Amino acid sequence: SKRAFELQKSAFSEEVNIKTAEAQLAYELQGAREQQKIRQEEIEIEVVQRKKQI
Amino acid sequence: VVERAQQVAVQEQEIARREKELEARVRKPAEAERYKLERLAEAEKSQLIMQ
Repeated sequence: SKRAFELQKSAFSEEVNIKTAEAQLAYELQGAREQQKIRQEEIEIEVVQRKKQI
Repeated sequence: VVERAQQVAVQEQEIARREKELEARVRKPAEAERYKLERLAEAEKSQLIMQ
């Protein structure tokens, strides 16, 4: 009985840990995805500036 | 990749900025110096001939 319980508990812990591990790093994934556009505009700043430095 | 793909546009504006600035700071001073040399040489010839 102890073996059956431990096997089932470890099996459940497998996917619960998988889902958690996705959960923490979804934040970083979306953060980088947004930083793409953030830096795009932060660098378009001086593009616009140098356009009229002409 | 986004950073570099916009730094290329920064340099695309920089090439024309360098065009204008280099023209102003090199070509026009060269023309002015050539005119100055022409006029001073003409004056020196005019003085030397009649002396």
